[PDB]
Amino acid sequence: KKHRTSLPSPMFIWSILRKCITMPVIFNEPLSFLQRLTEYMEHTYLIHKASSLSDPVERMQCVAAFAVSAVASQWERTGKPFNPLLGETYELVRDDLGFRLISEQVSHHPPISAFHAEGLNNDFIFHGSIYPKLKFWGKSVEAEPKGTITLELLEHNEAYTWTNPTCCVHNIIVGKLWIEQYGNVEIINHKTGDKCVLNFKPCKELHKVEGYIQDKSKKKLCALYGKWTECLYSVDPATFDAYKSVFIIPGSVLLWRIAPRPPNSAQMYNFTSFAMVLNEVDKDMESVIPKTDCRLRPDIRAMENGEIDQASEEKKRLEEKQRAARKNRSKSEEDWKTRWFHQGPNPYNGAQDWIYSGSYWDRNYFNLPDIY
Amino acid sequence: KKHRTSLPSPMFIWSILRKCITMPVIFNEPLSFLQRLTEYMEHTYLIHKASSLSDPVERMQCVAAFAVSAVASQWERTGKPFNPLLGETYELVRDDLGFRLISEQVSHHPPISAFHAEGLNNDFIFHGSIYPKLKFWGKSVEAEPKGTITLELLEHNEAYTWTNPTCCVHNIIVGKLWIEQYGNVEIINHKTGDKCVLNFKPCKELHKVEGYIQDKSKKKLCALYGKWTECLYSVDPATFDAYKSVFIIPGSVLLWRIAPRPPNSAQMYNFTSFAMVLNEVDKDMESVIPKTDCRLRPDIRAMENGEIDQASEEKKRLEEKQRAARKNRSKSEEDWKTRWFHQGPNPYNGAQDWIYSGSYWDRNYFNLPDIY
Amino acid sequence: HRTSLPSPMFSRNDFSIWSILRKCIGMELSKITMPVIFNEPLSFLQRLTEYMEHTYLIHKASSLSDPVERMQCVAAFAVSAVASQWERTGKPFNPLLGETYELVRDDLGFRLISEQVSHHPPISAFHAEGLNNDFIFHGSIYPKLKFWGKSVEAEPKGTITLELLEHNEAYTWTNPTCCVHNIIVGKLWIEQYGNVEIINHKTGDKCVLNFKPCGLFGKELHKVEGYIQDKSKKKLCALYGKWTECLYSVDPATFDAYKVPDSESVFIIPGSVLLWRIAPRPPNSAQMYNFTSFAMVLNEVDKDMESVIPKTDCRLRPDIRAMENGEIDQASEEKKRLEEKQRAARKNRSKSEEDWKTRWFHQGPNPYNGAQDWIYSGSYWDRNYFNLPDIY
Amino acid sequence: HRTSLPSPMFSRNDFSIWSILRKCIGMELSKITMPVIFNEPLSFLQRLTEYMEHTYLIHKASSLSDPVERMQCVAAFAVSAVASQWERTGKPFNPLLGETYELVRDDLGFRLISEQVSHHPPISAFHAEGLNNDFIFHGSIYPKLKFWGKSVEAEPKGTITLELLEHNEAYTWTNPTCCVHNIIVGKLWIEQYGNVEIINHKTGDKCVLNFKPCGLFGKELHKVEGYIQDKSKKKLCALYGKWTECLYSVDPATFDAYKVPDSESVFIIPGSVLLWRIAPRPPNSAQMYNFTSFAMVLNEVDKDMESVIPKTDCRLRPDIRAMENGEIDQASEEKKRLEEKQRAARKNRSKSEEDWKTRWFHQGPNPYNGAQDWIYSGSYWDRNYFNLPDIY
Repeated sequence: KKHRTSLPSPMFIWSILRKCITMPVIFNEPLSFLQRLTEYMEHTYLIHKASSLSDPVERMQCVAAFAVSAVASQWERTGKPFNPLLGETYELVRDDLGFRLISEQVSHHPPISAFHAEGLNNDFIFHGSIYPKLKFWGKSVEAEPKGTITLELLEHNEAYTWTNPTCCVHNIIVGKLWIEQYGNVEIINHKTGDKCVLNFKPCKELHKVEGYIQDKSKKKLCALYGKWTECLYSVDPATFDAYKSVFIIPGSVLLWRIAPRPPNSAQMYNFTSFAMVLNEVDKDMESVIPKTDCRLRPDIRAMENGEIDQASEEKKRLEEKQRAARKNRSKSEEDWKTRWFHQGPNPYNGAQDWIYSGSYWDRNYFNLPDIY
Repeated sequence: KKHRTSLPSPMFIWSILRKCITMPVIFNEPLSFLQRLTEYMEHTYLIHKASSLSDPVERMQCVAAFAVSAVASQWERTGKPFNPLLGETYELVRDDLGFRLISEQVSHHPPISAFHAEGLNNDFIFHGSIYPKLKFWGKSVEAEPKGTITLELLEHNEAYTWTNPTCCVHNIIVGKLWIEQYGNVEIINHKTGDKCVLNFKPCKELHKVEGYIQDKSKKKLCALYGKWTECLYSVDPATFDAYKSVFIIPGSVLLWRIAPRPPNSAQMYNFTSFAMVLNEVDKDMESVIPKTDCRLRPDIRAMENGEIDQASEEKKRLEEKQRAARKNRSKSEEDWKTRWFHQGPNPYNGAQDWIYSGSYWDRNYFNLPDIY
Repeated sequence: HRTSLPSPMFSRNDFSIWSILRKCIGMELSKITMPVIFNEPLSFLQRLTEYMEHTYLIHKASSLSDPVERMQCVAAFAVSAVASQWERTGKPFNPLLGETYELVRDDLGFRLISEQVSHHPPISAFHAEGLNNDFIFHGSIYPKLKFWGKSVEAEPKGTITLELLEHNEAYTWTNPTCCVHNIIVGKLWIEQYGNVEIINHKTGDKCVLNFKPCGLFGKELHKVEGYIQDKSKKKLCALYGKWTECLYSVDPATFDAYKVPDSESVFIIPGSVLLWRIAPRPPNSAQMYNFTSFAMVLNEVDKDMESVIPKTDCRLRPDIRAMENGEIDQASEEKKRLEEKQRAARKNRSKSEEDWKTRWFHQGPNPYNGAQDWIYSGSYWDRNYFNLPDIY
Repeated sequence: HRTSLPSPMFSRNDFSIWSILRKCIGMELSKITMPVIFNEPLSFLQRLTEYMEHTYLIHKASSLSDPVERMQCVAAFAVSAVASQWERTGKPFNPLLGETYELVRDDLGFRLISEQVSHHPPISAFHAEGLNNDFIFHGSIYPKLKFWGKSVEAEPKGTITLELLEHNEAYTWTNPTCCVHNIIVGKLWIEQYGNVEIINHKTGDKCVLNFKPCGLFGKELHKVEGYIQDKSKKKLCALYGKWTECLYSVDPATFDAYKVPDSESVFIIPGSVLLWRIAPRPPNSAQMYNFTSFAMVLNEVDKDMESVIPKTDCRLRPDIRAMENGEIDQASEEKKRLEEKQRAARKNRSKSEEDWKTRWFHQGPNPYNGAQDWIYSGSYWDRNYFNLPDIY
C-alpha cells in the first residue's frame, strides 16, 4: 500500500475576513430628524413680519434674518437626532408663532425628509425637503442638508428659494464634540429679481455670518452681519466696507435675536424652549395625530424617559422591522407610497422637489403605514 | 394651550455597544486537530524497540526517546489545525510502523480529543486524551495539551504515563510566526518505579531538551539531552554533569532522530512525510471508514484542494450546524453520546480519563453522528 | 499613617471614565501613519504637475486671436489637466511642509515650481511659466478628503489661473472632485465630477464644463458636457466627450437637438471638431501604478539635477524613493521617520513660538475673483539657494 | 527620460502585502499604553509588600520549638500573604526598570527593600528582614499575565524564601495564580487557585495548600485545603478554610472523615484550632480601590522619607501620585511620559551597548531548590546612595 508524498494543491481576500468576523442610542438626542427640522420654525415671527412690509428690500432682510434663524438652534446640539423611519410623519401647530408644519420621511435610502409649513392666517407657505448627507471629513463629520427651501409670501405674490449651510461636528473622534456651520447661501426672490448672499464663515470668526442684499441690477443695498448663535444686523454697505459677543457697526439695524433656551438647558440636551415642546404628547393629541407621528415612537419616547437600555433595544427593533419591511416589498413587487408628499417640479428652479399632497389636516386617516 | 418647559428625565454601558455593533481558514492547515494528534505516532518504531528490550532502564530510554519524538514534527507548523467537530473520528493504520489509531472528538466545550493506539502485533497500547488549552500570553499564544498520555508495554506488564509540554506560537500579532515548545515532563514507569524527567527548555537553547532517568530509589542512571527538532541522546550522568546542530558529549548514545519531511515540505505547510498521508482518501477507504472520519470533512478537503473560498464557506457551515445541533439537544433534553470512548478511572493515577469503548475496528457502523 | 487616599477612586458607572478612554485612544490613533501600501511613488506636488502634460494647448491658445477659439483651448486644457486621473487609485504622498517640486521641459515650453505651503490644511501652491514668455499657470490645491460608505472624495479647493500674457487675459477655474469608489471592499475605480466654470476675465467669456457623475447603471461615466458663452450668455460652442479620452466641440443648436463600471462610447455629433485627444498610456501602465509616460518622468533624477535643484525638492524625498525602488518594506519606515521629524520641527517651533516662512510663495488676493490665493515670491530660477529648511 | 520605474508596483493579490500591514500595525499597537483607568495607585513593588501585612505570624513561628507548629505558622503566613487580593481588580502599575520600594514598620518588626530588576520579563525582587534579627523573607515575582475568554491570569513565577534565623531553617514556596474574571464584559471578580507546596528544608516537613478553584455553581470559591506532613509523608495536620478570611487546623484523620459568585461559609470541624483570621477591611475599602488599611499606607509620604529614601523609590513615582491625587486625567499623561523615557533609556543603552546594572540585587542559585533567584546585594540600609538611575 503506497501513500502520497505531496498534497494536491500546494499551499497558498478581505472577503473571508468580512464574511467571517446600528448606532449607540447614547449618542442620540430624543428627537426625530423631522423634529430637528421643525426648529427651522423657531422664529416664524420674522416671516410674519416680512409679510406685513411693503418694501421688498425690507422684506428680504426679514427672510434673510429668518434663514439665519432657522439654523441657529444648533450650537451645542451635539446629539444626533434619530434617523426617521420610512413613513414617519411629524406635525406641529403653534398658535402664537402662527403656523402648522407637517413633515414626512419620504425615503430612507437616501434619508429624505419632506416638510410643509403654512401660516395660520394664510400669509406664507414654507416647504422643501432635506437630505442630510453625512461625510467623515478628517477628525469631524459633515452633515450637509441637501435640498432647496422654498418660502412663499402669499400677500406679495413672491417666493424665495435657498439652501442651508453645512453643519460640521468637530472632535467626533477625540475631544469635546462641538458644532460649526459654514457655507454660502443665496436667497433668490423670484418676483423682484432680488438676491441675498449669506456667507456662514468657517472658524476666530466662529459662527460669523456676513453677507449682503442686491437688486437684480446687482447694486448692493445693505450688508448683513452677525453670528448665527446670536443675531443678525443690516447696515449701509458703504459704512460696512469701511469698518471691518458681536461688533456693532454704527447705524446698524437689529434684524433678529435668537429665541430663548431655558436655564434648565444643558441638563436637557441643550434644547431650546422651542425644542422642549417638539416631542410632547397628551390624551387629546393622541386621538388626532396619525399613527406615524414620531410622538408615538417608542425609542425616542423611552430615551426622553431616561430608559436608555429600553431605548437601544426598541431602536434596533424598528430598524430591523424596517429592513424586513423593505425586503418584503423587494420581493412582493409592492413599492412604497408617500402619504403626504408627491414628487414634482419646483417651478422656481425646475429642480425636482417634494410637493405636499394635501388633505393632512383633514384627519380621517386611512390605511396609514404601520411603522412601529 | 400650555407646553412643557423641561423633559421628564434629565439627560444622562458596554452592553449597548456589545449588542448593537469564526477564524479565517487562511490561518489553518488542512488537518483536523485529531490528525495533528496522530503525528504522535510518527516514530512508533521506538515503541516497538522499547518492547523488545529486557532492561527497563533501556526501555525507559526508548519511551523517553519516543515521548520527545511525538511532539517533534511541530517546528514551523504555524498553521492551526481545524478544531474537530463533536463526533469527528479519525483512524490511521500504518502497516510498516505497526499500529492502528482511532481518535474521536469527545467534547467541544472544552475541545477534548480522545485517542487509542494499538501495535498491530499487540505489543503496546497508547492512549489518552488532549485538550489544547489556548492562552494569549503577551505577543504569543500558548497551547497546552491538557491530559495524561498512557503507554502500556504489554509484553512487560507495565504502563507509562506522562503529559506533553506547552506549545507556544510567537509573533502571532507581528513578525514571522514560529513555534516553541517548553515545559517539564515526568514519565512514570508504574511497575518499576522508574521516573524520567524531560525539561523542554525555553529559549539560545532553542528547542533544548535536557533530562535524566532515575530509579525509584532516586539514583540517576543516565542523562538525556538533545533538541526536539533533531535528536535525543543518553549519556552517563557523571560525564554529562562535567560537560555542559547539537553538542555531542563523549560516549553518548543516539536514542532517536527525527523522521523525514520531504524537500517539497515548505510548499506543503511544512508537513512531514508522515503528515502528508494523514488526510488522504481513496475508493477502497471510503467504503470502510465511518461517516465521521475527517477524511470526509469538506472544508479540510477543499482547503487541501486549494479551494480556500469554498473552504471558509464550508467551515462556517459545519460550525453553524454544530451550534444548531447543540441547541436542539439543549432543548430536546437529549445529551451527546460518545461512540468510541467512555469516561473512567485512569488506574495508574486515579485521574479521570477517556477510555476506548471497543468495537471500532469491527466496522458494521450503526447510527453514527451526521456531522457533515 | 493615613486612613485614606487623598481622593476616592473615580467611578466607571458615571460616564466620566470613557472620555479619558477617548483622550488616550486618540493620542494613539492620530499617531498612526497611513500605510505606504495605499500610496504611489508620487508626491502630491508631483501629481499636481501632471496638469502640465498637455501644455501644447496653452501654446495653441496663445497664438489664436479669436477669443472663443482661445476658450476652446483653455477648456481643452482644463479637461486634459485632470485626464491622467483615470485608474490612479494610489494616493500621492501628502507633501511635507517645506517640500518643493520643480519641473522644466523644453520640449513642452514651460517651467514649473511648486511648494507645499502649509501642512494643516495641506495646501500646495504652484507657479508655471511659458518659456516663450507666453503664459503663467499658477494657483493652489488643497485636497479636501472626505470618506463615506465605500467612497473617498478629494475636493481640490483652490483657484487655478491661466494668464495668456500675449493677450493680456486671464482664465480662472476650479477643478472637479475625484471620487475613489469601493475602498477596502471591492475593486477601486476613479470618477471625476463637478461643475467647472472657466472665465475669461478680459472678454467676459464663460466656459461651463459639467463633469457628469456615474448615475444609475454607470451610463454617464466620465462624460463631460458643457458650452462656451459670451458676456451676454449666448452659447457659441457645445463641448462634450469623456475626460479620459477626448473633447469635441460643436454648434450649440445641434447639441440641444441631440439631448466597476465601463464607459460609453462617444457619439460623434455631425459637425463636431475634435479639440483634444488623450495620448494612450504605455503598456507599462497597469504595472507602473497606472502612470502615463509624463507621470513616469516626474521623480526621475540625475546628479545633474541634484546639484541644481534645491535640497527640498521631493526628488530627494527618501520614502518616495524607497517605494519607487520596490523597497516598500523600507518606505513605510522612511515614511514613519519623516512624519515624526515634521511633528518635532513644528512643536519645536512652538516652544520657540516662531512662525513658519514659505520660501517661494506668499498670500494675497486673486485680482480676478477676490479669493485669497498663493502668489510666487520670485527668485526661484536664480538658484543661489540660501537657508533652506532641512526636511529629510 | 526613463520609460519605467526602477521596479514594478508590488501586488495586492499576492499575500506579500498584508505582512507589511502586519509590520506597520504592530509598530503602532505595542506603542499604545494601557489606560491608567484599569490600574490602581500601587506599583507592583508595593502590591508585593502586602505579603508582609501579617508578619506577626513569622514572629510567632520564630518563637516556637515544635517544627510542625512552626509550619502551621508559615502556612498561615502563606495563606495570609495572598489574602488582600480579594476584590483587587485594579492592576498595580508595572514597575519601571530601576524602580525600588522600601517599607519599614517597627510595629510589625520587619524592614523590606524591593527593586524592579528587569522590564522584559518584568521581575520584582524583594528582601525583608526581621528587626529582632529573626527572619529573612526574600524572593522574586514575575507576574506572567495570560488572557483568554473573559479572564486574565497572573501566574507569579518565583520562589519565595522564609529563613527563620533562630531555627537555622528555611521554607520555600510558590504562590497561587490570581484569576480576574469577566474583564470588559461583566463585573470583575478575583479568584486565587493553584497548589502551593511549602518545604522546611531542615526538617523535611511539607505543607500542601490546594487553593481550590471556583468549580461549577461557585461552590469552592476561595476554599483552601491542605495538610502538613513529615519527611516520611505522614499527615500531622489538616488545614482548611478560605484564603479571604481564615485558616483552621485540625487532626488529619477527622478531616478525611468530613470529606460574580458568593463564597460558602467555613464549616468548623470539631477540634479545629484557628491559626489565622483576616482583619476586616475598613469602610473606606470599596471606595478606596478596595485597599486594606495596610495597603493604604504604602504610597504615603512625608518629607522625612523623601530625604532618607532613594530617588528611585516609587513613592516618588509621578503617575502613581497623579492617580492617587484623583488627577487621573494627568496620570495617563504621566504614564505616557514614563513609558517612553524608559524606552529611550534602553535603546540609548543599545547604541552604546552597555548592560544594565541592578543596584540592590544580583542573580544566583537558590541553595534550597537550585532555582535561579535574586539575591540582595547589601548596603541598602546604609543610605550613602550613589549613582542611582534617573527614572522620573
